[PDB]
Amino acid sequence: STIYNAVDASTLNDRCRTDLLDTVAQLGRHCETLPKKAVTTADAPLPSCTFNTTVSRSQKEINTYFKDHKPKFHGALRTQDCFRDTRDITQLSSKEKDFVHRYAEAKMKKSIPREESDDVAKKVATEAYTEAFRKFKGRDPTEKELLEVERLYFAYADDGAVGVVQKPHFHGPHMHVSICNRKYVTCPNQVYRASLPAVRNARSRFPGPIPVWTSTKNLHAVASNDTYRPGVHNVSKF
Amino acid sequence: TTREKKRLFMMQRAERLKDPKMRHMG
Amino acid sequence: YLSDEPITLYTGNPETGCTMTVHGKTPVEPVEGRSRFGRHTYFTERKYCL
Amino acid sequence: REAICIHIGQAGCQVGNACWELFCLEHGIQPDGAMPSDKTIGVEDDAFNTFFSETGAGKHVPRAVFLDLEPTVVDEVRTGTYRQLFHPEQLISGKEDAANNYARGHYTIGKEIVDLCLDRIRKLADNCTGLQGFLVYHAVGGGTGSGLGALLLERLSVDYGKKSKLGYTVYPSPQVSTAVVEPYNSVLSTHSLLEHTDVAAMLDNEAIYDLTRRNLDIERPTYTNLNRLIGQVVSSLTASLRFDGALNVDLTEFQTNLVPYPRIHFVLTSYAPVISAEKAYHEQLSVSEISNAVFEPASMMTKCDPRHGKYMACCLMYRGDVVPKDVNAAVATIKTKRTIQFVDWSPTGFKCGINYQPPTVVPGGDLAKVQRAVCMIANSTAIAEVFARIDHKFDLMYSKRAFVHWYVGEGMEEGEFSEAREDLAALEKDYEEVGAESADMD
Amino acid sequence: KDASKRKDDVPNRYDKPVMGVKTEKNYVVANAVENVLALPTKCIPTPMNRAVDRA
Amino acid sequence: REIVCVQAGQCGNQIGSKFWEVISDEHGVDPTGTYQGDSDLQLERINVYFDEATGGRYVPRSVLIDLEPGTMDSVRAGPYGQIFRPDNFIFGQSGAGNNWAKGHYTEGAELIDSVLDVCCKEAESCDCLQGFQICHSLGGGTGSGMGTLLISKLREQYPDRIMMTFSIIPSPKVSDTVVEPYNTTLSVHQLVENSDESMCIDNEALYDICFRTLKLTTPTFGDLNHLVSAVVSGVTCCLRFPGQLNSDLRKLAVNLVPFPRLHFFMMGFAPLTSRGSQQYRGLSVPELTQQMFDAKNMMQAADPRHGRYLTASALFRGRMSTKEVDEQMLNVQNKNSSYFIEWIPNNIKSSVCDIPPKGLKMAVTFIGNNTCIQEMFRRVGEQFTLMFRRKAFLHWYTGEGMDEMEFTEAESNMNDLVSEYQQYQDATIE
Amino acid sequence: REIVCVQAGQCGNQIGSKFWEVISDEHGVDPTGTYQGDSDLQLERINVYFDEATGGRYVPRSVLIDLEPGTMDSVRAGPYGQIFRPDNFIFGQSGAGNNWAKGHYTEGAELIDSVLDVCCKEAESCDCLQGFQICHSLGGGTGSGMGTLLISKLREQYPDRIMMTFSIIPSPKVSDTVVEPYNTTLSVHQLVENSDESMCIDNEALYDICFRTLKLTTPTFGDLNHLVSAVVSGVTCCLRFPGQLNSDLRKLAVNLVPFPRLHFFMMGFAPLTSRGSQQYRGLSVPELTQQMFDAKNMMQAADPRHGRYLTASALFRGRMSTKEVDEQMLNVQNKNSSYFIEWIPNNIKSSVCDIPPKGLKMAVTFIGNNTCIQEMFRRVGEQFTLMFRRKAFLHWYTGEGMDEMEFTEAESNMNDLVSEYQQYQDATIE
Ligand SMILES: Nc1nc2c(ncn2[C@@H]2O[C@H](COP(=O)(O)OP(=O)(O)OP(=O)(O)O)[C@@H](O)[C@H]2O)c(=O)[nH]1
Ligand SMILES: Nc1nc2c(ncn2[C@@H]2O[C@H](COP(=O)(O)OP(=O)(O)O)[C@@H](O)[C@H]2O)c(=O)[nH]1
Ligand SMILES: Nc1nc2c(ncn2[C@@H]2O[C@H](COP(=O)(O)OP(=O)(O)O)[C@@H](O)[C@H]2O)c(=O)[nH]1
Ligand SMILES: [Mg+2]
Repeated sequence: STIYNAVDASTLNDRCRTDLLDTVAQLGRHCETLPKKAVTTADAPLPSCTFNTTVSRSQKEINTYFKDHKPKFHGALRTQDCFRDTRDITQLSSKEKDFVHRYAEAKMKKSIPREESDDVAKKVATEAYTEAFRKFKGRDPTEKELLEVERLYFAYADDGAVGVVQKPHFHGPHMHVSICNRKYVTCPNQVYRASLPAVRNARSRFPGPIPVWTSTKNLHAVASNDTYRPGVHNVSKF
Repeated sequence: TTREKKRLFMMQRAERLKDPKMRHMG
Repeated sequence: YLSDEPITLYTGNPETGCTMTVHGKTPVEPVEGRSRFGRHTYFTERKYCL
Repeated sequence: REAICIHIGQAGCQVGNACWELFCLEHGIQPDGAMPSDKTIGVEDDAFNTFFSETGAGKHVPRAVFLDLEPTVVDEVRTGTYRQLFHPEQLISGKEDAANNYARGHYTIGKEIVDLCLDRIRKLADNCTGLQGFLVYHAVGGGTGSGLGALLLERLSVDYGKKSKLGYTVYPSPQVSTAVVEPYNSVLSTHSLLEHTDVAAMLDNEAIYDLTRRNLDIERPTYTNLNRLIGQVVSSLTASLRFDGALNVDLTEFQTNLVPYPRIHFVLTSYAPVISAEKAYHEQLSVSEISNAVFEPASMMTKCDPRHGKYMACCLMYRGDVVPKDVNAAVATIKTKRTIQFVDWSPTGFKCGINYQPPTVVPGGDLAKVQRAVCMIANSTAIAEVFARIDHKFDLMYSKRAFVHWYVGEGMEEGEFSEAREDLAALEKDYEEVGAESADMD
Repeated sequence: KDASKRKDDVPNRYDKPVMGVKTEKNYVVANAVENVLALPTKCIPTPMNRAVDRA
Repeated sequence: REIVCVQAGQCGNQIGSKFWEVISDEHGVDPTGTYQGDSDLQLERINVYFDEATGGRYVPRSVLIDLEPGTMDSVRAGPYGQIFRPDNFIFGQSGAGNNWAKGHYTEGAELIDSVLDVCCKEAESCDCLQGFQICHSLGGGTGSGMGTLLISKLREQYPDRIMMTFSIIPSPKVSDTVVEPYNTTLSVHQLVENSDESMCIDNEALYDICFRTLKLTTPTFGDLNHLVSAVVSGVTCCLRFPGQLNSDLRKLAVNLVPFPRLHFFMMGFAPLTSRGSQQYRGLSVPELTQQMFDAKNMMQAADPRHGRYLTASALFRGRMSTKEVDEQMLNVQNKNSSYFIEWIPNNIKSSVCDIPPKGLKMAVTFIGNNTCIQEMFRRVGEQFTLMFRRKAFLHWYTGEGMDEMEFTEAESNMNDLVSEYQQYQDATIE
Repeated sequence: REIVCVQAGQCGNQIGSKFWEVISDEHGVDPTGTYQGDSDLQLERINVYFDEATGGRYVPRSVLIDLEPGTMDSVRAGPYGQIFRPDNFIFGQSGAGNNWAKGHYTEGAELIDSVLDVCCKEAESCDCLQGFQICHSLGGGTGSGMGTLLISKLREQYPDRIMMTFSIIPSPKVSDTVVEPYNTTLSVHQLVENSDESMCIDNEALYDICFRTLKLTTPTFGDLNHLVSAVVSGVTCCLRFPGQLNSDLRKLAVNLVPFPRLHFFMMGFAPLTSRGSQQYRGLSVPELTQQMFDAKNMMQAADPRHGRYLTASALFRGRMSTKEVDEQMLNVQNKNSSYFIEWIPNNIKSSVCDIPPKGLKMAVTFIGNNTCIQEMFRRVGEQFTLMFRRKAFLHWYTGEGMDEMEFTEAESNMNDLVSEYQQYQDATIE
């Protein structure tokens, strides 16, 4: 029985019937809007012996809705940073670039000038580092001592000062332990953007001592340890 | 009786398969 | 000489009973004529299980 | 937790008889394949599993195939004492021999027999759950051993891939000889052994004859003595899988510690307390004395002198009553000697293993009974000298094409001689180059 | 005829990798400057916002 | 408040046999039907699953249906088989042939009227009727076709009650039959329209439960059916015994389903541990809750870690403090907060019942509504698309009479179900 | 304040077996797990290392991991092996092959999720968690690779707790394996970033302890692991018994580590003396103080006479006066001023605990932070440079997949650690 018949045969008043039917219609429309997978269709050049038949076989046959509310709270804590926004995780870190440059210099047995960049974050960090160095020692830092800017992670304080994060935290969820235990998705000690790491499927292996895993190409084929390891490459975000 | 014979056969099968070695290569 | 078990540190002294306790040993079959140093793997590999 | 043995031709089957005699007597399987066990589930061992599987009737059967082109030796196995031990399918025999021709084995005759062997090996590998390598026994001097051994190693290397293949090989002795055409077959064999083996142990009968005359008191030795020595060595190397010990050594640890570069895989083997009963009365057998013994060239089972080269790695297997502190003191004393030299790029030259099971005594044997033993396998540049004597004999015969018409008529291009001889020249140069001290900026 | 090549050739005695890489720095001064610029952190829970402060 | 159970096909009949063993044990009913129990608490709700016939005996309100009588003779031969009313066994004379169209259209319509007559006779006898409970496999032939036919007819006749199904669906890894994707797709199409709440079980997940958690040496289908019978009998426990915070199937549905298509749930049961290990760890509410959310203890191949929980429910059995239940469920909600849908402020319902399952002092059953169920349907749809593009076996179904348009409709409906789950699974920072 | 133990590889599992023997003896726990002690002081802190299982039993909060099960059957077969929870044994099938890359990348990633699941199971059960304690060798294969992998994961998940390692490093004199330098170099690179405090032991130093001090005729690896288990159980004694001046792992770290990379420490345990000599000398605070600083009693090959002490700590167990402790530490500090780094005005922390180990009147454990540890790493780097210049065994690691640049990273990081220690050694006030 369809929903329309049940609604028309029910004991509700007219207004509730209209509200229920409109809700169902809006849900259907929003379902239509969504990204989807295309419905499969049979191929055109399909061979013979698929439309043919057999005498015995022939004898056998009988023939908008979801409004968005983002409430804001006065005096909420800052949860973003410019230095954090500039960096990305898929690329090489600054320390890795420094090692690559040092490796090239050692291989070529001569000093190689470093590339000059017009990033404002580098300029701000260098100014803060020069001020700190001048406070600690009367001299200004040299070019060799200014290479320390690449090896450090920088951030803004709440009042606008520039500092260095001594001990960065994991960009995924982690623990801060006190009189009580708590999970923080984001914390000011993090250097990169917060993200949820991918995990391996728990039911990847066969239910037994035999060495059978699920294939990396599709969701149904199987594989074993012949010439490759299928258990190490089953990590996925979803 | 059919029920008695079926129960007896099932019981003897359970007695046989209790040993893993016999289940494997008896 | 073909059947006697040689006297070892790991078998201990047979005529006094002293035996040092060392790592690397496994449970022993009590059948006659079998070496006590044969490997035992029932705890970690339940044979013929499925 | 298991290894499969492949025996090829006459030497390989005869050495197999001694090996399986020893492994049966050491584990306790009777000649008909029976072994009593415990009646309560959970109180039982597994050490046999490396070499035997049991049937549902309780017979034991071994993880081996015997391959030959002539019937006589396999029929001798079929009619002997161990008739009931082997499965009859495992004993495979052809109609006629490869007549000392590598070409006949490789192209004409082994090509017919090879698919049955591969089907049997597949049937074995399906009845395993932790296979960790193949052991192969053959001689490179004869026709079927060289040709079919090479063809089978090539096919195994394609089908099984990464699985390890360790060979024990009887190479042609430097002046004792049995057939005229030995150099051609050994040269053509070594190319395949070069490509398709992970570690290769080299043996010469002349060294084991010298060892049985000098250390043992045997005036008239025969092949059964040599085969019993080989069986003892193999039992020592595989004991680490089968019995409790202080420092175990898995077969992958051998390859990791012993092989510096992927072509440099030919190793020397020696065994320490080879001694007669009379000597046992007058000789102490401490750890350091047998460790000193394993370094004498009189102890080696291949006719090469390691003082003419440099060691790259040594693997020392101790079984019996040994304490790690005594092994350490012995190795430090060896390291102190100036007649023992390691390449300067290999400072930490040694691998040790310690197993509690002492070596077994065989009823007809000639070795004394001893409470402890040590066995060594080592990689050294001196082996390059061993190949040169075979290559000189090849050049002597090939200068006049002395026998080549047999090989060309039976299906082989003349070009294969020059290719193989150039490959052995390059292998000699590799062992010369790897062994050269230090370097320079210019 | 088999013509496969499974094992790579051995290296020359003169072929050497890049090695002995060292960074040069004054660790005392660098550590002092890093300690000067360090930002404070706390493991206690952040003060919670009241329900009335909603916009 | 009376439940009527329906068991269809071989898998359904076997699970039903194990379920009625467990239920007869909990209420102390002898296999002759005589009450032999030892507390009044057993009698006061016996009506929920048993009807009373005269002079003591009780008979269970269940209909047995199958297309070939082999299973019925097996259940009659089982240890509790005598309890069942003879008139309640309905069977045909030829098998489903593993074909959905055969099970649904030709042999289905011949028998279905006698099944509806028996179900109506059983329903109208209750003083107040609670929902129906149905066990069947989706990969089979008579299970899928006649189960979904009967579900549609009962939903037409009793639209105000609850319709609940437990369903087993074919593994991609451990299948018994080649034509499984067609039968699965058509059955999921029928269920998403017809069902009120549907639970899905993979035999692979029960095997992994048995092998990893229970360390069984030689498992059999009886063990698998015991795990299923344990969860099914646990869900109804608050219906039929006293407790500090009562719960009901309708109350579960109201708290679990945010929108009417999103009614497919995961199941788990916490106190599972091998006889050798049990001496090393005592049972406690933190331990049950931790196992309860551990994916090792969940009965489907899809993993929760790839999705997010919209809602969940936990039913506790045993004598325990309410403070520990409340604070544990709060702690689990706080500690795994990224896996919970953020536009619902608290996702978990709790319930507490005084009377545990026999031989355990305490137990909990877990019902979870998680978007990772989309991975199972996608996998079945993939195998269908491989088979359908090539017309791999369609002539059987077309010879029975099916339009290919039925196949395209069922594919489209499942694809829309997958899309609806997929939008809610992933975060949207904007 | 609960500690979680991790035992990795053959060396780690054996040392762990001896440690849990020592701890079970000190708290009077029978090998069946039953409490049989004779004072409430034993019972009142049993929670620190044991969890309580039902009806009497106690279970030890430890995870055992290894790549080949050979060791696990041996530990289960040992005299105390039964106490361990069966589910806490994690093992693979194929060996580490003495290869760091294999242990880290191929079988490491296969097992690591199950070890993290067990570690999380153990950590989340504590009411308040103190640091982790890990025993492993750096020269091995699964010990080095999986130990440093697990350390990295636990350091990601618990960055505010303490991370403690006990580590065995290859002797320059008596190696058991050829490829020791690679595994050691890569592991020290991982440790210097990840660890908060790391203790290093040379087997050569334990042999010299046994032969010269204890005059043992036939020492075995059990004796070396007994010495290590003694110090390990000694460091935590003030956590779990009363005393006149309490101390804690965090308080040790705060007083010992001036800068976060300088966290590598020397170990000693004082009351060691042969059975023939024992009739000749009574225990007293001067005797313990003289032995604790004697280089004969220190568990590393580097000797203090080539370096300087930045900081040191002494924990005393027994009923003794505080005046003698204070005056001994003052006299040694005033009399020995050249062996102490001069820009710190007082280098020694003392602590006093009331409860000695059973059958000893008094004991002290000594932890020292001395720059002479740089000599060990330089020596390991020498053996590495000898092997690496010639690419001696590199194809195994490259076949697993490593880029040669990893080796240059590990060399650079070890060289920087040696440079930082050398620079702080030669610093001056000016
Ligand atoms: N040590 C040892 N050497 C043997 C043994 N049998 C044969 N040899 C040696 O191996 C070489 C002969 O190789 P064979 O095994 O006879 O050659 P084949 O495999 O039979 O090849 P075909 O003659 O073509 O059948 C000679 O150098 C023999 O001295 C043996 O039992 N022990
Ligand atoms: N868990 C469980 N699965 C079963 C049982 N019997 C059959 N199956 C599974 O169900 C599928 C076969 O479906 P089936 O019940 O035969 O369909 P039917 O012929 O319509 O009843 C296969 O995957 C079987 O493994 C059972 O008793 N328990
Ligand atoms: N002190 C001590 N050292 C050990 C013990 N067992 C092994 N070793 C040493 O550790 C090194 C071998 O490492 P191993 O533990 O086997 O590495 P793994 O294979 O990764 O577990 C060698 O130097 C051994 O001497 C032990 O019980 N105590
Ligand atoms: Mg022959």
